Amino acid sequence: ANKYPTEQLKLWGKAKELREQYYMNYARAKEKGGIRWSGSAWALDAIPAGLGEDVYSLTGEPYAAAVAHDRKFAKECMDAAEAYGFARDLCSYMRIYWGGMHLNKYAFGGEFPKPDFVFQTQICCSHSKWYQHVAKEEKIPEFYLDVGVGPYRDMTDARLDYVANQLHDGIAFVEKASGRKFDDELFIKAVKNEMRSTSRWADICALNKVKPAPLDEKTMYSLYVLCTLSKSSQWCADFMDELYEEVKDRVARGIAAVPNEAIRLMTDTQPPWSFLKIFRYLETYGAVSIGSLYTFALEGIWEDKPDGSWGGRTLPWDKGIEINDRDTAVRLYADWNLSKPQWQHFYDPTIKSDMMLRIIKEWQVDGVMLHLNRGCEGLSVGIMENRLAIAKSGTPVMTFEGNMGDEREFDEVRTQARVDAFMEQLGVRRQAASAWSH
Amino acid sequence: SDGLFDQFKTWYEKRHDYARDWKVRTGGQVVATMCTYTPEELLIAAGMLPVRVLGAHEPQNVTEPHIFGMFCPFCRDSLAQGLLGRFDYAEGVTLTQSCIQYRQTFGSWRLHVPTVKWDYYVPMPNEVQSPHARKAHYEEVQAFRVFLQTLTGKEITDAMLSDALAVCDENRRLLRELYEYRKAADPKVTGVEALYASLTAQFIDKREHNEMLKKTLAALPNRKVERKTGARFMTIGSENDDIAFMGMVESVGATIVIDDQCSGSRYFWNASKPEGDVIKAIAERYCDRPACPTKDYPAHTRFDHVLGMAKEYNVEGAIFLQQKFCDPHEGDYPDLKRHLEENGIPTLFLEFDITNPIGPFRIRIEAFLETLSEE
Ligand SMILES: CC(C)(COP(=O)(O)OP(=O)(O)OC[C@H]1O[C@@H](n2cnc3c(N)ncnc32)[C@H](O)[C@@H]1OP(=O)(O)O)[C@@H](O)C(=O)NCCC(=O)NCCSC(=O)c1ccccc1
Ligand code: SF4
Repeated sequence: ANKYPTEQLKLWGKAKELREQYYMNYARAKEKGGIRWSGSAWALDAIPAGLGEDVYSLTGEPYAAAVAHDRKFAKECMDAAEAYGFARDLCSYMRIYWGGMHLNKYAFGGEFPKPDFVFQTQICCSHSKWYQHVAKEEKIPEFYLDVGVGPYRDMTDARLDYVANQLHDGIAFVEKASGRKFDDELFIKAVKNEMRSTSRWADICALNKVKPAPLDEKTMYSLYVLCTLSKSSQWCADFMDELYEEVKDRVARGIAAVPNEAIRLMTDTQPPWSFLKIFRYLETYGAVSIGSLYTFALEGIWEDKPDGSWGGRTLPWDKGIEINDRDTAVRLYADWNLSKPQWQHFYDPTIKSDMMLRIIKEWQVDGVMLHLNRGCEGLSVGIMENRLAIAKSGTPVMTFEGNMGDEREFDEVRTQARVDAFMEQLGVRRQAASAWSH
Repeated sequence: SDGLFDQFKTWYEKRHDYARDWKVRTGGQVVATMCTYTPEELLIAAGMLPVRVLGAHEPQNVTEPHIFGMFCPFCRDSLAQGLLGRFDYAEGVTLTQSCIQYRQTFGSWRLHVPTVKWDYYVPMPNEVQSPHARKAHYEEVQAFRVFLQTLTGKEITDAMLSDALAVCDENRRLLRELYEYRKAADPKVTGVEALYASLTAQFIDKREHNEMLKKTLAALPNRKVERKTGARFMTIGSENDDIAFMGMVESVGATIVIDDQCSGSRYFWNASKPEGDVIKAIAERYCDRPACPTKDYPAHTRFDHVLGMAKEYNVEGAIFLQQKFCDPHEGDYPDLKRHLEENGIPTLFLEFDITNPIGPFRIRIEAFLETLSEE
């Protein structure tokens, strides 16, 4: 509604095509003798990348979210996992993934492809259980990186030793499981590309601080997802650079994702698919979601910049730090991943509370809508302490209950009524503030 | 009847009175501990009384602003005890890393219990199966020792650490000796009595508790058994600290002869190995302990530990007691059930809130008993 110019993202189609190609490459991995492996989006995927350019992952949570988009298939998958005997209140992505494996159906067509091995990161308790069941049903080798060494800000040499030494076990593991010789050059390239892509995703997010926001979070769900597919690939790092050029051009031209932008919102954890239509309704109020700690830092890697603001973490070779050998690459790679903002609340919720208050400030947020996500213990721990900290700060904040993967636990009607009440609340607050300051 | 375990029952019922009086008697600090991986030897060596936070199993409405209701009854019940002031005599609070839900109890407690003077989170490795976990946990335990020495201003010497480990290992060995009596055809120790002993070990001065275990074991050889054993049950779960519920189980015509739970075997099972570096002895004792589900990967070593216990204690039926929403145990449950049932041990599944009416559970246990009596 005529306040700002708008324009559809031109790289939209390429983001969609890269994602489709990732899933098709996993399914077709064996046509030319490639390697397939599975694990979390938080797996340290440069380690399997040392085994070649034809090493294809299937990351478990983005795949499960793709099934969740197909409500009917997701229900069938969860029904199969429940039949096996798992509790329905376990992680909804894990239950979807298990059920699709038992049904032997891939969301993109064909049988569920067998992985050659599991390579996993363990920080949520369900991270082990998810792939213990998978490795047993598929009869494949399995490796787990324990990254539970506490907050990055408290890191010690010994803590970093524990993760780095495990990664060296991981190298030996993937060699054994694949039959291939690990190549230091491919590995170092994959580390550098992961550093590029995760830092560049953060840089892109940081462009959203301006008014009008060049991106809306619904659009960003198709863009942040690439790093959850293969953050260590060349294609992902190169696309993030391309994408950054386009978003920079949007900022230069005063382009808004939402042309009647008047209200800036921040969300938190991954929403159910049914919420996306609420974002569209919110636009009739001129409300845009600028992002969340989840969209910004599930894979984005950040640092404090010279002006105190939050931006993409500096690449080590831009800081004079060389990466010329395996041991140096392993330690730097462990350190890079340990700084992930979305791992800190597993130890101390106040770290996430401070992170949310900083996003509210730097991205000029007017109101916060928190998903109390019954579908994900790992990203929901501490959520009520986060709400309290935002409540005390004086920023408007509301909650709604849901489940990102199981819409049996999401009430569309009640949630839309709560979000509409919030828009009314934001209007009332604006009238009162204007009346006080005249 | 003979009242042999009455001191443990008093300690459990009057745990807070005990703590306050301990402070009067010793001048020492009390530390609220969370999860059975807390390295208690360090707290004892620092002159402190570790007391494990447990729930009250009563209705409570103080935790809703702090912990979302999708999380387990235990982490919420435990936090309520802090918020309600029932651990106001505790200067410290400490958690050793395990289940992520439990970490919320710790985080809300240190932020909102106004009598907390210090806190410490120990990031014990979860992957105890890794060849690097025992070195990493050595350094965590040494770092906690340095924290405690700095906090109290008193050097915590290797001798003080060895004397504390000796008290803890003696407690572990005495609890194992007490458990040995449950293997008999007519156990001189019931499941409830064993639980009073093993639970109070977690919030009574270990020197005093060891003395009571020694008295108890001195009596057992000549203790008359009046009750009929009935079916030989095992209980399986995470904490399993509702002793009243266990008493209902044993009143239906059964005895709980062994358990896999942190109120019991999983807390004390192994004593440390003889070892000259006391920090290594302590850190490795915990890495070597039967694992929490959270710490049990890539291998499910828990499955062999649980079946081995079941066979060694001649178990006839195994009862899974599950906290609502408990992800680590929910993740193991389907295949651990199968493992037991494939090895000849029928199982029963019961699920718990903070409180539950006991009648529906009794009916289910009576029906289970019937299944055992056929085939
Ligand atoms: C492909 C989906 C699944 C669907 O998305 P959609 O885009 O909504 O649906 P469509 O594909 O049908 O596209 C049609 C839409 O395109 C719009 N449009 C048209 N032109 C343009 C344009 N030029 N520019 C921009 N947009 C344009 C057009 O408006 C239309 O939408 P509308 O009807 O108007 O509203 C995508 O959202 C996605 O990948 N999400 C990520 C999910 C995932 O896998 N997540 C990772 C989970 S990892 C995790 O949780 C985790 C990891 C570790 C630890 C713990 C947790
Ligand atoms: S509960 Fe959340 S963090 Fe844990 S496995 Fe599931 S999606 Fe990941």
